[PDB]
Amino acid sequence: EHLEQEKHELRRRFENREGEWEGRVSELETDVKQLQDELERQQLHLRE
Amino acid sequence: LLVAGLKKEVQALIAEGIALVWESYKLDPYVQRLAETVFNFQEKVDDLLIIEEKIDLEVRSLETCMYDHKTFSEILNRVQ
Repeated sequence: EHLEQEKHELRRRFENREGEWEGRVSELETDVKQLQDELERQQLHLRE
Repeated sequence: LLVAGLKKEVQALIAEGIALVWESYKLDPYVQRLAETVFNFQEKVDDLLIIEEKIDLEVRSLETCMYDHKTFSEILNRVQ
């Protein structure tokens, strides 16, 4: 029973940190996308 | 009395769950276990209510049925 409880808590912390990793990856990709948009805008301003 | 055996089984599984906790993953087999046992307890209880009312009607008929052996014996055949 103690092994079973430990296994369940490991699955739980596993999934929680996995969701955290997905959120971090999505936020960094959002930063990359926004900053690329700003680079496009600045190049357009350069040509203007 | 007839459902006495079946009802205790639910109390046993209830007694089992009273020790379990959400931290164990034994909750989910237990959830499966309790539903099956409670499901059986509902069905068999429903069966007896149908049967027991029939027996209640049949024994009631003995009060008002005709006083001949065949009329009685036919009623005692249904209850048997």
